This record gives sequence, C-alpha cells and structure tokens, in this order.
Amino acid sequence: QCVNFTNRTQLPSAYTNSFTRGVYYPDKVFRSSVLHSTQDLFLPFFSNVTWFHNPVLPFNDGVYFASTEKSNIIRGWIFGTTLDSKTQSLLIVNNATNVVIKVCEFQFCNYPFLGVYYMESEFRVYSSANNCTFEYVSQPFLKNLSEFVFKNIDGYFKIYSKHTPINLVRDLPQGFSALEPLVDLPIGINITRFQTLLALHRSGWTAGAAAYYVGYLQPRTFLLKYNENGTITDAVDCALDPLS
Amino acid sequence: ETKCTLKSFTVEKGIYQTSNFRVQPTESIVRFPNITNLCPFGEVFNATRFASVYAWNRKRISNCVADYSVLYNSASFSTFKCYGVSPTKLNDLCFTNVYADSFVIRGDEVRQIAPGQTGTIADYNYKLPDDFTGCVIAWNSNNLDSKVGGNYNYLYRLFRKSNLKPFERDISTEIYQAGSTPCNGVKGFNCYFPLQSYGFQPTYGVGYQPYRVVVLSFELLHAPATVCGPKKSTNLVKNKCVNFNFNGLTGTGVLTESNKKFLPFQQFGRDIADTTDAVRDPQTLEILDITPCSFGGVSVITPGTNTSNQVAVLYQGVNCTEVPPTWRVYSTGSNVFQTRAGCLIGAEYVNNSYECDIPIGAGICASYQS
Amino acid sequence: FQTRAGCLIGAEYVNNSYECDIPIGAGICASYQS
Amino acid sequence: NGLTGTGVLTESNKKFLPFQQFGRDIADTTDAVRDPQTLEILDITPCSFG
Amino acid sequence: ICGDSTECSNLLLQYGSFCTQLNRALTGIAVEQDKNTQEVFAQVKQIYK
Amino acid sequence: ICGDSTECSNLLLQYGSFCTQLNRALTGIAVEQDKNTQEVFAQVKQIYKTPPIKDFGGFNFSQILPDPSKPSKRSFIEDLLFNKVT
Amino acid sequence: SSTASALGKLQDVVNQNAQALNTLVKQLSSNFGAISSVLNDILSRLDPPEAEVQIDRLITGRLQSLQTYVTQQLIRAAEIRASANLAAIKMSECVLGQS
Amino acid sequence: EAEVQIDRLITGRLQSLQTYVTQQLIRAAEIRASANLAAIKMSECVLGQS
Amino acid sequence: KFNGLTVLPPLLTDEMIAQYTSALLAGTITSGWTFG
Ligand SMILES: *[C@@H]1O[C@H](CO)[C@@H](O[C@@H]2O[C@H](CO)[C@@H](O)[C@H](O)[C@H]2NC(C)=O)[C@H](O)[C@H]1NC(C)=O
Ligand SMILES: *[C@@H]1O[C@H](CO)[C@@H](O[C@@H]2O[C@H](CO)[C@@H](O)[C@H](O)[C@H]2NC(C)=O)[C@H](O)[C@H]1NC(C)=O
Ligand SMILES: *[C@@H]1O[C@H](CO)[C@@H](O[C@@H]2O[C@H](CO)[C@@H](O)[C@H](O)[C@H]2NC(C)=O)[C@H](O)[C@H]1NC(C)=O
Ligand SMILES: *[C@@H]1O[C@H](CO)[C@@H](O[C@@H]2O[C@H](CO)[C@@H](O)[C@H](O)[C@H]2NC(C)=O)[C@H](O)[C@H]1NC(C)=O
Ligand SMILES: *[C@@H]1O[C@H](CO)[C@@H](O[C@@H]2O[C@H](CO)[C@@H](O)[C@H](O)[C@H]2NC(C)=O)[C@H](O)[C@H]1NC(C)=O
Ligand SMILES: *[C@@H]1O[C@H](CO)[C@@H](O[C@@H]2O[C@H](CO)[C@@H](O)[C@H](O)[C@H]2NC(C)=O)[C@H](O)[C@H]1NC(C)=O
Ligand SMILES: *[C@@H]1O[C@H](CO)[C@@H](O)[C@H](O)[C@H]1NC(C)=O
Ligand SMILES: *[C@@H]1O[C@H](CO)[C@@H](O)[C@H](O)[C@H]1NC(C)=O
Ligand SMILES: *[C@@H]1O[C@H](CO)[C@@H](O)[C@H](O)[C@H]1NC(C)=O
Ligand SMILES: *[C@@H]1O[C@H](CO)[C@@H](O)[C@H](O)[C@H]1NC(C)=O
Ligand SMILES: *[C@@H]1O[C@H](CO)[C@@H](O)[C@H](O)[C@H]1NC(C)=O
Ligand SMILES: *[C@@H]1O[C@H](CO)[C@@H](O)[C@H](O)[C@H]1NC(C)=O
Ligand SMILES: *[C@@H]1O[C@H](CO)[C@@H](O)[C@H](O)[C@H]1NC(C)=O
Ligand SMILES: *[C@@H]1O[C@H](CO)[C@@H](O)[C@H](O)[C@H]1NC(C)=O
Repeated sequence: QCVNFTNRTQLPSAYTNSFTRGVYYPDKVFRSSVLHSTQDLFLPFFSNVTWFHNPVLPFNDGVYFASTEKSNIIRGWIFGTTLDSKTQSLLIVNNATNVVIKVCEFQFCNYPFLGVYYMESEFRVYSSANNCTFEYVSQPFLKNLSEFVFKNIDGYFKIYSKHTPINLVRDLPQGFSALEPLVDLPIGINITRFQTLLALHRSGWTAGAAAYYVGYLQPRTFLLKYNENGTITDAVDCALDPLS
Repeated sequence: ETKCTLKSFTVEKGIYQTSNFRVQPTESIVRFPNITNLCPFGEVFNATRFASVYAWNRKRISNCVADYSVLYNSASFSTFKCYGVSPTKLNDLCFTNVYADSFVIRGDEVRQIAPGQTGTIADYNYKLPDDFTGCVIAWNSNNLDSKVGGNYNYLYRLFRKSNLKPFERDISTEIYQAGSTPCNGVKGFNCYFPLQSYGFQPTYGVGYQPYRVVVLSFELLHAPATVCGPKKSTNLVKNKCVNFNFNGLTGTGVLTESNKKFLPFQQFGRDIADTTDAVRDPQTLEILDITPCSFGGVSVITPGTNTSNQVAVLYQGVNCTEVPPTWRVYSTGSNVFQTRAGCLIGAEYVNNSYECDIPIGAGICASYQS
Repeated sequence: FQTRAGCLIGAEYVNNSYECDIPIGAGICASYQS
Repeated sequence: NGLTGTGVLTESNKKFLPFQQFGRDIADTTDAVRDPQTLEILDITPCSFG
Repeated sequence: ICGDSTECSNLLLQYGSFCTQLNRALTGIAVEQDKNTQEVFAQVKQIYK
Repeated sequence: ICGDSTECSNLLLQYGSFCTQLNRALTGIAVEQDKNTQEVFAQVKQIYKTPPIKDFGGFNFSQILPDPSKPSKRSFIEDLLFNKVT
Repeated sequence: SSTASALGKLQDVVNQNAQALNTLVKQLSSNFGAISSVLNDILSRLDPPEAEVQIDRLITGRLQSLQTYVTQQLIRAAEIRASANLAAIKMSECVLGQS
Repeated sequence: EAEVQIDRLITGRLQSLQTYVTQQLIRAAEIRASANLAAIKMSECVLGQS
Repeated sequence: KFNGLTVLPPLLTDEMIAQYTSALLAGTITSGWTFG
C-alpha cells in the first residue's frame, strides 16, 4: 500500500567538518588509567561529513550516522544490496514501543515510510515479506544529538549508540564523547547500500525538517586514554600529522 | 639444603640464597553459567539430505550445552580428526560461535579437507584457513547417498577463474571461457559448464562411494561464553589461595570483593600484559578481583660450618603474619622478627649497636655471639 | 631545504648564526624563533 | 633469467668476457646483469630509502 | 631480515620487540659519539686569533 | 618462564644449568652496587659534629648543614634534590 | 629550587632501568610462533605429545629474552661502576684537600 | 612447509644481528674510556703545566 | 646504503674541529694558561 509522489524533494547536501567525533569502546575489557594503542575501523579525524536537509547511499565499510533530532522524526533504517525480493535485506523500526529488527526478503517500493494517524496506526513501508530468517525485539533506541555507528564484520552486525544534550545551532559540537556498544547481531548479509525511514504526518506528507549527517569509516590506528573510572576521555589518531 | 645447593661439605660464613617458597592452593572451584538445555547435534548428523560441495550447508550453534562423548565414542565415523584441540578435552571448554558445515564428498578427496592443502575441491569449492581450529568428521554413505542407477543431484565445480578465499561459498553457475575463443553465452568450443555431477553407484569399490563430511569450527576466548560442556559448578570461597575455573578461564589465587566499577557490558578487566585483575562471575553477576597468593625467596645466615651449625632463615619481602620447603621446625615457636627486608627466624634483635659481619639489608645486619 | 644530512621541509634557512638547540647534522641545527 | 631483485637499472661501461652472465663485487651482492637478448651490460642500484 | 616480503614481515611480527631495542641501542651509541667529540674538543668559550 | 607448572619445569631441566649462572650474574651485580656505595661514601673512620655555636668568620653554612628540626635530618639543598627527582 | 631538568643523568639512569624492566615484562605476551601466549590454556587444550612442542617454542623465546636482558644489565653495571670509581676519586681528592 | 624454512632463516639472521650489536656495544665502551682519558689529558696538559 | 645500512654524518664538520684546535693553540701561545 504505497504510492509515488509529485513533489520531488531534493535534499540540499552540504559539507561539514567531522571534528573529533566517532570514538567507541572497541572491546569488552575493562581498563583504568592507561594509554592503550589499538588498530581498528574508525572515523578519521577532521574528515568531510555530508549533511542532508531519501537518496540511496553506499554502505562501504561502515557508517557513522548523526542527528540533532527534535521530536524523533527519524524512525528506521534499511540495509541491503538491491532492496528487493531477490536478495536478503535488513530492516529496523523504532516506534513509540519496543524496537523491531527483521532480516527478510522484503519488497521495497519507491517511497517507503511509516505514516502516522491522528493513536497512530499505519505501516506501509514495503509490499511483501515472503522469506524471513532473523527477528529481534528490545528497548526503544530513542535539543538532543543522537549518534549511531553501524559496522558489518565477521558475520556480525555491530550497532553502537550514544545520546547527548546539545544546544548549538548547526555545526557539530567540538567535544569528545565515547560510544558504548548497543547491540551485536549474529547474522550474515553482504550489505552495500542503505536508506532512511520517515514517519510523515499522513492526515499530505509534511516531512521537511529531516536533517542527518553521514560519514564513512576507514581502517587505522588510534591511541586511547582510560581514566580511573574506565571511561575513554581522549584519543589520538596516529596517521594524521607528524606530531600525531 | 645449602650444602646440597652449593655442592660442598663445608660452608663459609656469609649469607646464601637457597630457594623460593609459595603458598599451596586447595579446594579447586569450577563456576559455569546456569544455562542448561540439550544442544541440537543429532539432527545435523542424522539429516536425511545433504548438499553439494559448492553449496555446503552452514549452521550456527550457540546458547547450548554440548556432549561430545556420544560423538567420540561412536565408531560410525571413519575419520574423526581434530586440529587445534584434543578430542578428550572438548568436554571441559567454554566458547562461543560454533559453526557446523555439512556436505558430501568423493571418497578419495577426503584428505584434501585440511589446512594448507591443494586439490580440486580444496581450492575451487571449500578452502580452510591455515590457522583453522576445530574438528572434521568423515563417514561413508554408500547405503544412502548412492543409487544403483546412479544419483546425480550431487554437483561439484571443476572450472573457475581463480581459487577461493578461506570460508567462502560460490554458487555462480556461468559458462567459463576455457580457451581463447569467447563464449558469449554459448558453450560451442573451448567453453564448458563449471559444474558436473558424480557417478555414484554401489558397483564401485571403496574409495569411490560418497562420504558424508561435517566440519566443526570454533572460536577461543573472544566473547562471553555461550556454549559449554557437561560440567558441574560449585560455590566460591574468598580470601584463600585456591584454583579457579571461571567459564574456561583457569587460574590460581585469592578472590576478593572488588571495589572497581564495571560498565554493564564488560566481562573482566586487565591492566598490563594479560593480567586478569577482575572477573564477573557467570551466575551471580558479581564483580570480584583476583590476586595470586603470596610467594617469596628464602635465604640462610650461617656463621660458617667450622664454628657451629645453627642457622637463621630470612624470608624476603613477606609479612611475618603468615609464613608456614616445608621446614615446620622453624614454624613452631622459634624467635621471630620483622624488618623491611622481610621476616627473620632464629635470630634475636638486640638494642646494642656495633659493626657486623653478615649484611642483611636496610641497615640491619647479623653476627654470631647464638 | 636540501642539506648534507638530508632533505628538510617545514623550516626555513637563514644566514644568521646562533648556538645549537636541536642538532640536525653536518654542522647545522634548528630552533624556534616559526 | 631467474635472477630476481628490485632496483633501478642504468647503463654501464663494464666489460664481460663472453661467458659470464652477471657480476658481483664483494659480500656477494649483484651489481651488473647482462640481459639475455641484447647482450648489453646494465647496472643495478638500490632505489632510495631512509 | 625480510628484504621487503609481506609474509616474512608477518612471521617476524610475532617475535615481539627485539628490533625496537636494537635500534634504541644503536641510536644510543650514535648520540654518544657526538657527545664524546664535543666533550673532548669544546674546551673554550671564545675563538682567539 | 614456567609460571608454576610441572611440565614446563621438566622440559626446562634438560636445557642444562643456564639459570645458575643467570642468578650468579645478578647477585654479583647487587654486591657490586653495595660495594660502590660503601667505597664512595665511607671515606672516614669517625663521626664528627659541629659545635653548637657557629661563628665561622662571617661565612654562613645554614643552607648546607643538617637541620635538627626536620625528622629526615637532611639539609635544605638535600631536600630540594630529593623532591626534584622521582 | 626553580629551574628543573638540572639532574638529567640520575633521571636518565632511573628511566633506563624502568624501561628495561617494562620491556622484559611485556615480552611475556608474544606467541613466539606457538598457538597462544598463555601456558595454562595450551596445557588445558591439547594432548602432551604436542604440548611439548608448544612449550619448547615458548621456552626458547623466553630464554632468549632473559639472556638479552642480563647482558644489557651487565654492560650498564660496568659503566656505572666506572662512574662511581671516578666519583670516589673526586671526593677523596677535592673534598679532603686542595687539588 | 615454506614457513618452516622461512622461520629458520629468520632466526639465523636475527642471531647474527644480535651478535653484531653486542660487539658494537663493547667497542663503544672501550672507545668512550679512551676518549675520557684524552679529554683529561687535553685539560691537564694543554691548559696548564702538569 | 646496500640493504639497510646507513651511515650518519658527524655533527661537527672537520672545519669546526680545525677551528677549535686553532683557537686552543693561538690561545696557549699568547695567553699562557690564564685563558683556561
Ligand atoms: C524462499 O526461498 C526459497 C529458496 O530459494 C524459494 O524457493 C525457490 O523459489 C524459486 C522461485 O521460482 C524456485 O525456482 C526454486 O525452485 C525454489 N526452491 C529453491 C530451493 O530455490 C521461495 O520461493 C522463497 N519464498 C518463499 C515464500 O518460500
Ligand atoms: C569517577 O568516579 C567517582 C566516583 O563516583 C566520581 O567521584 C564523584 O564525583 C562527583 C562529582 O564531582 C562528586 O559529587 C562525588 O562526591 C564523587 N564521589 C566521591 C565518593 O567523592 C568522579 O567524579 C568520577 N570522575 C573522575 C574524573 O574521577
Ligand atoms: C541418529 O539416530 C540414531 C538412532 O535414532 C542414534 O543412535 C543411538 O545410538 C546410541 C549408541 O549406540 C544408542 O544408545 C541410542 O539409543 C541410539 N538412538 C536411538 C534413538 O535408539 C544416533 O546417535 C543419532 N545420531 C546422533 C549424532 O545422535
Ligand atoms: C602484616 O599484616 C598486618 C595485618 O594487616 C599489618 O598490621 C597492620 O598494619 C597497618 C599499617 O600497615 C595498621 O594500620 C594496622 O593497625 C595493623 N594491624 C591490623 C590491620 O590488624 C602489618 O603492618 C603487615 N606488615 C607489613 C610489613 O606491612
Ligand atoms: C634475440 O632477440 C631478437 C628476437 O627476435 C632478435 O634480435 C634482433 O634480430 C634482428 C634480426 O637480425 C636484428 O636486426 C636486431 O638488431 C636484433 N636485435 C638485437 C637487440 O640484437 C634475435 O632473434 C635475437 N638477438 C640476439 C642478439 O640474440
Ligand atoms: C644564613 O642565611 C639564612 C638564610 O637567609 C639566615 O636565615 C634567615 O635569618 C633571618 C634573620 O634571623 C630570618 O628573618 C629569615 O627568616 C631566615 N631565613 C630562613 C630561610 O630561615 C641565617 O640567619 C643566616 N645565618 C646567620 C648566622 O644569620
Ligand atoms: C515539497 O518538498 C520540499 C522539499 O522537502 C518541502 O520543503 C516542501 O514542504 C514540500 N511541499 C509540500 C506541499 O509537500
Ligand atoms: C571535502 O572537503 C573539502 C574541504 O572543505 C571540500 O572542498 C570538498 O568539496 C569536500 N568534498 C569532497 C568530495 O572533496
Ligand atoms: C509498534 O508498537 C506496537 C505496540 O505494541 C508493537 O507492534 C511494536 O512495539 C511496534 N511495531 C513495530 C513493527 O515496530
Ligand atoms: C534528551 O535526552 C535526554 C537523555 O538522553 C532526555 O532525558 C531528554 O528528555 C531528551 N530531550 C528531549 C527534548 O527529548
Ligand atoms: C541460576 O540460578 C540462580 C539461582 O537460582 C539464579 O539467580 C541465576 O539467575 C540463574 N542463572 C541465570 C543465567 O539466570
Ligand atoms: C676452624 O677454625 C679453627 C680456629 O680458627 C682452625 O684452627 C681450624 O683449622 C678451622 N678448620 C677449618 C676446617 O677451617
Ligand atoms: C630496647 O630495649 C627495650 C627493653 O625494655 C625494648 O622495649 C625496646 O624495644 C628496645 N629497642 C629497640 C630499638 O628494639
Ligand atoms: C644568504 O647569503 C648568501 C650569500 O651571502 C646568499 O646567496 C643567500 O641568498 C642568502 N640567503 C638568505 C636567506 O638571506
């Protein structure tokens, strides 16, 4: 139950500085007051970050997704290669209740969205879901800056997350905040592209304040500092400058 | 002891280092998670239908307790070959992410299933990594996977552009440009279909019949353990040098109520060079810290065997509160003293001060009058 | 700047002469005023 | 001709007797190779590092 | 000990950090040489003529 | 090199007596250090004391002589030296 | 009192000794070609006829590391002894008389 | 099986390198002693009568 | 520079060594020992 549109929305993709965001805890080992050097896939410092005000974007190795979100307009995520019934696809939705994660051979049309009724009762993202392999339910994920990191390594889909109170207008904050791991999924797909999902106010769609920041990951070596409480407070990117 | 360690029947006045002492542990403890449910192995082995080598079937197993004794003691398996572990030790290891890859092969290629091997299926259908850890199971299936008229549902690929990366499956059934002549979707000449079936008939002798083969692949200490063997947990005791086995992690030391705080997702902690300082117990989910029970070096002070035979014993850097080499003779009632160097037994401290003969350390030194 | 020790980038060569702070080699060394 | 190595190849004026195939100087390090086809004497220098 | 070979480097990687301390010792003696010469000769504060 | 294991010790004992000389060298080093300090400092036979009244023609040694007030019984410069270096 | 870094030699000695101990300790974490850098695991994972091989590899690696450490210590001790001998001469000559 | 031969070559070359480094250390110590003597001689005999 | 060897130049050039020797010698000819 999905139809096309006439208002061909075109998001004005601008560019911004990455600053020093996108650092997460790499392992499950506690460490206190120590400088540890580790090599892994990270977001390099001071890189370009694309700003979108829903194009199909390539996944590459992994994705850093940020949103200075208000009222939580963003709902879900789509992952796959062709986003059709010919290949396995991953879907994530986060409504006012527990999240839903599915890995199935969906049938995605041109404009997938949730839809809200005014008491919400609407779900018309796709058209068919024949073969399903994995399902998952847990706590809901979501003025405020929400950061997520998606990785796909060794048949494991890692999703890390963090929430921060922010008050700056547009630019990404100049500060440091580690990312605690959120969930690991033991499912193997060959994802190469992804999308985003919006809950447009269906009563004519009115979803224009849909801004999100996208950045990509590269493999490199970092130096991390753990304080006495085991919290990462500082990091140094090795391959950035002679000083580094 | 000093005579024996110095290889002489006489010893001169001085101080000699003989050996070290350690506190022996007792009451070994095994602590495993509470998750207990039979792990589904039979249906993998007793499956009616298997898959061709180019489409080998994979199953992921986790959150179960596994009994490998039924597999090991059964003689139905012609080849039971384990590489990184011993078959008899499999009932005492905890680990995650069990992988079971099942298929059926030609009888003569069974020894191509090994790390660092070259063959037809070894490089075009299924290649194992060099550092593979796990086991392989091979057993004949003449009575089932062979037909008198000849079954041909079992396929294998002979032509490919290049080799295969370890743990990779290819199901691309496309014509291959065998020669310089292009195919353009038509076989013609110098082009052949990569896949062909097997001529399995009961008429063939040994080494020709189909063999059902399944490989089990493991991981070693890279996650919170999810699969464990048939072992019984016990209670924990603190403040005593004991042997402990936490979820396959073996060690020896004393356990204490730790003060450090863990975020809700770690499992343990370390400081420098694989020194596991803290551990979370799998059942009670209570943090503890581990420190090895006391040890030290022992030295003797003797005035020379030509003069007398009395000796004094110094335990270096050890608190005198606990001391009892057995040598219970110097543990009953002999005079004891505590100095910054350690604990001294057999010598008495005197307020008189004058130059000494046998230095001890930290300004303390001893001599023969007793 | 090209010198006997090697190729030096990021620092400018001058015609003065002071004491030696951070030795470089072949008779030359560098310092902070750039 | 089976002798493998990495370097930069220049022209050389050294003279080989008609039966050698490659030269060396000391500590057993190759320095000059006669190419099989044009029968000329080349010179090998390790490309720069530091 | 490797001569620009990837597998040789990988195999050497698991031998620890012998090379770090080797280079450290060589650098130490190299610095000591210059310190030695400067100590021997630089005995004056000016340059008389 | 064994970490309190019997099998490691059994395999090690067939390597000969390396550890005897390994310990011997370190013991020699320690004894040498003690001798070094003893011969550098113990140049005198007695322990002299300064007189209670100090009139050294105008020279002022208060910064160098030990301070009885401090429990450490060390002078000012010695305290500075001890504090500066770890 | 004010200017620091005036005691470079003593600090250098302390740093050298501490760094030597640190690298000696850190050497315990290398595989040296075996399957694991922890000995209890390989004892508790496979049958002795090859545990002996793995322990052989660990033993030879750790022996080499220990020998290197001892030799470095010997060289440094000789140098320090020379310095202390010079200091003794200086105290004997300049403190106890006019030079 | 190529890894075994590679390992043998690696250990041999590493041992040779260690031997060279140790020899260098000994020689440097000797030279340092000689240069200390030279500095003392230059200070005591050139800058004054001994 | 063959297969990893590198020779580093000394910090003091031979000209500077000559200058120190000349300074010492010209000082000791004229001043005596007082310049030390
Ligand atoms: C789920 O996947 C199976 C396995 O591919 C699908 O079954 C195949 O469907 C195609 C479609 O024409 C057939 O050509 C194949 O013969 C079928 N079997 C196999 C083994 O591939 C199935 O259609 C998918 N969907 C559902 C709802 O089951
Ligand atoms: C590390 O954890 C400790 C333990 O809570 C923190 O100490 C508390 O800090 C707050 C904020 O200053 C104080 O109100 C509490 O009184 C402190 N606790 C105690 C027991 O004094 C500490 O702030 C954390 N961070 C750092 C950097 O130490
Ligand atoms: C596959 O099924 C057979 C029979 O269904 C299992 O055979 C068992 O063999 C053991 C040892 O001889 C007996 O104690 C059991 O009683 C047998 N099972 C039954 C149901 O009688 C065989 O073990 C199964 N395969 C696996 C891998 O479990
Ligand atoms: C050996 O252990 C005893 C028992 O803990 C120590 O005695 C305590 O020492 C602390 C100071 O280190 C005092 O505050 C306590 O009052 C002492 N008595 C107790 C705790 O009952 C003793 O100091 C230890 N020996 C050494 C050399 O540290
Ligand atoms: C090997 O190299 C080429 C291969 O064809 C040939 O060399 C040329 O031969 C033509 C024919 O006489 C000459 O005109 C050229 O001058 C040759 N070139 C060179 C570089 O010698 C020939 O077959 C062989 N040449 C030699 C020297 O063995
Ligand atoms: C030697 O010098 C010290 C350092 O100044 C003198 O100690 C000071 O004495 C004056 C007057 O008694 C006090 O006001 C200062 O507070 C003292 N300074 C310190 C750091 O104690 C000392 O008096 C001098 N010796 C003599 C004999 O006068
Ligand atoms: C049409 O799309 C633009 C681009 O997002 C949006 O700003 C505008 O509100 C939309 N108008 C309507 C009527 O939907
Ligand atoms: C990357 O950042 C630079 C620097 O601002 C900018 O000029 C460029 O347009 C950005 N995007 C790409 C694709 O280079
Ligand atoms: C939406 O909320 C309802 C409320 O129970 C429930 O179906 C689930 O939590 C959510 N559904 C999906 C598809 O996310
Ligand atoms: C922002 O997030 C914090 C915690 O993540 C939450 O308490 C707060 O209500 C959020 N603010 C809004 C406007 O949703
Ligand atoms: C095992 O049993 C104890 C006591 O009944 C219980 O507290 C614990 O939660 C159980 N284990 C798990 C994983 O729930
Ligand atoms: C023991 O000492 C006595 C007295 O000095 C001496 O006469 C005797 O020879 C010594 N014996 C030995 C074995 O040293
Ligand atoms: C000196 O002897 C007295 C005996 O009354 C004793 O109490 C005291 O501890 C002694 N002093 C020392 C330093 O042992
Ligand atoms: C330094 O002086 C030389 C000659 O006096 C001249 O060639 C050169 O350009 C000068 N360089 C600078 C930076 O002044």
